[PDB]
Amino acid sequence: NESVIESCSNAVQGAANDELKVHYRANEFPDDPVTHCFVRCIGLELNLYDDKYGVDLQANWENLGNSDDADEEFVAKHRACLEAKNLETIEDLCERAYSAFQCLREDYEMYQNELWSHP
Ligand SMILES: [N+]
Ligand SMILES: [N+]
Ligand SMILES: [N+]
Repeated sequence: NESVIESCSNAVQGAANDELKVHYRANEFPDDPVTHCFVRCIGLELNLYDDKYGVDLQANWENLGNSDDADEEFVAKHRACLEAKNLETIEDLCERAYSAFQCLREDYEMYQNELWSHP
C-alpha cells in the first residue's frame, strides 16, 4: 500500500528516489541493492516475510487476493522454490529477501495482470 511504500522508502538508504519509486508503485522491482533492501522492508512491514522464518506462504496467498487456506500445490511449489535458493547461506539480508521473493514473482504478476517456508 501507499503507506508502506513511503515508509520503506525512508527506512532504506537510497530508496527515497523518484525513479525507483515510479517502479515500486508500478510493482516493478529491479535487481539492484537499494531495491533489494526496499523489497525486504515491504515484506517485513506487511508481515509477508521474516529474516529467520522466511516467506509466510499463507500471508502471501492472502495478499494474492484470496481469503481461504492456501492451495496445497501453492504451498508445496513455493516451499520447494525457496529451499532450492539456499536462503540461509545468503549473507546479505536484503539480497536474501529479494531472492526469496523471486519465487513468488510469477504469482504476483498473474494477480497484477501462518505457513512459514522456513519453520
Ligand atoms: N530492509
Ligand atoms: N489444496
Ligand atoms: N532456503
